[PDB]
Amino acid sequence: DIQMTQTPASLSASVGDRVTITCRASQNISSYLNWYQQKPGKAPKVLIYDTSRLQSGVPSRFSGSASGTDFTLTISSLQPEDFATYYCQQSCTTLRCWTFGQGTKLEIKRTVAAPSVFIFPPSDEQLKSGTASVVCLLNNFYPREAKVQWKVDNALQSGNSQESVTEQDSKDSTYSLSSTLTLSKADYEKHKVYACEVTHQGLSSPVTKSFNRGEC
Amino acid sequence: MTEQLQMGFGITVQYGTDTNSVCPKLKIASQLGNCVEYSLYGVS
Amino acid sequence: QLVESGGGVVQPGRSLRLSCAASAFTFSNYGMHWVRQAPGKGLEWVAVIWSAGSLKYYADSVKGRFIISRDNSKNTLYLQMDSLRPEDTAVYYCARENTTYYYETSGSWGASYYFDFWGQGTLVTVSSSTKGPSVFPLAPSSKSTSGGTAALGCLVKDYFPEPVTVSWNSGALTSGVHTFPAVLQSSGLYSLSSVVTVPSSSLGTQTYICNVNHKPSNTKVDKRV
Amino acid sequence: YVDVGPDSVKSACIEVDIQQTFFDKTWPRPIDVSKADGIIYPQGRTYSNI
Repeated sequence: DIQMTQTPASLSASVGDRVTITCRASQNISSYLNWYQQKPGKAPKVLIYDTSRLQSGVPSRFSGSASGTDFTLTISSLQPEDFATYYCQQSCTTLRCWTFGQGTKLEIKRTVAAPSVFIFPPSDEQLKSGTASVVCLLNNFYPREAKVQWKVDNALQSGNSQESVTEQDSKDSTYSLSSTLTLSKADYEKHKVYACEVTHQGLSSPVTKSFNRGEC
Repeated sequence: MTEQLQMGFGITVQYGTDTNSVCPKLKIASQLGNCVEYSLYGVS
Repeated sequence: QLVESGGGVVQPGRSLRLSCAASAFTFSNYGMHWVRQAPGKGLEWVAVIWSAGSLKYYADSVKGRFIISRDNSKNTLYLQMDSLRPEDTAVYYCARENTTYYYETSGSWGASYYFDFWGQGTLVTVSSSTKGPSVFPLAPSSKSTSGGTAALGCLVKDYFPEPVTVSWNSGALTSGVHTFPAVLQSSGLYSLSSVVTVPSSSLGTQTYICNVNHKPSNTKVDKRV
Repeated sequence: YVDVGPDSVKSACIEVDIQQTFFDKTWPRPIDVSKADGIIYPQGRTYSNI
């Protein structure tokens, strides 16, 4: 069969940085190999058509050179607006199937920022509906990666926790993580204490905060 | 169909072409006698 | 211009009709076709058809489930989708496909490519038992003591698929707005939270109410604290 | 059977531009029996001065 892999699933680079993105096909079946840059909410744009001639309307900073089966795209003077997911497609007239790019995310690199921990109690209307949700929020942390663990009475909760990450600000590369717990009415009463623990690269010391039922 | 295939054959003989000589598998014959009868391949 | 219409929430294992219409374009002159994209997966393909329409190309994921029929006079392309599955749910883009063909007698090449007017795309969602939205206001127990800047957020739960509108004080407060993409729940009902940074002095002196409207629900929600 | 040539490896046929007006020209060429234009010699028999 045909196997395609990208060396970095996600790549972090500073502004004005020189970086190389490489996508490797199983084999170079055809001369024409096209690289596509995709912006969310926008149609895909072809950076290069055959990796020998740059596509019209594409900046000179993007240059595509293929050595061996692997194909390398070189970019210079990177910009926060410039950063976008990158897909490489191998096109063959003989083969009906079309190669799909893995999609390498590009993000701004800057000094690490400590996370801020916030807690949201389940609403009284939510309790009436029958579900108790505890929200642990980490804010203003530069690394995309974050670890949040929810424990009730010091017992790990799995499946119940749901993680949502806000869109990063282009200038600050800010990331916010929300963890939500889904529990039954019987589960709610049995769990007297709800605790959320935040572990981060910035937080050399992992820290736990808790709260109990009925503060306000 | 019969156990042994039977084939209908149509045979056409053409004498129309001016210079074509399909002949069955096989000096006076030399042009030397200004003498009478001679049998050229095209006509005798 | 290629525009795709008829995209909508679709019940599983049901025929789904997608129409892509070219505007101010000659359908016969260029082969016009399609392509596909799903969240968490790379830009793949959907379906390519010749200008004649005799040639049929389909995505590897679907074993001929998609059916493509086009009429040059109609200037429209029709796609039929069957055996719909949650994994199948994706946004489909229809665009004409061109290639560069030339003989380099003296380094001679012609681009001959028309990827212009690429389809905007339409989203088809396979879902059942959709629930009406239940927005819940969230207030930290000690916002003033939490830190120099206090974050106040409102969570919408059990809202219908993707479309929704959330505003703070009818859009009056734009400070530190954070937008979270909805994540599918185990129940299958999407949920997202909108949080705005609030100064410590503002807390107590000013009360913030979330105004939320669901486009499918078409119901305004007030969330005072 | 026989193969005239190996199947072409070309990805696509070369682009062709069709312009009827440029090709069309006014060049009348009437075949002339007197000038024996386009006349086949009888294959059956050769002939002399007759």
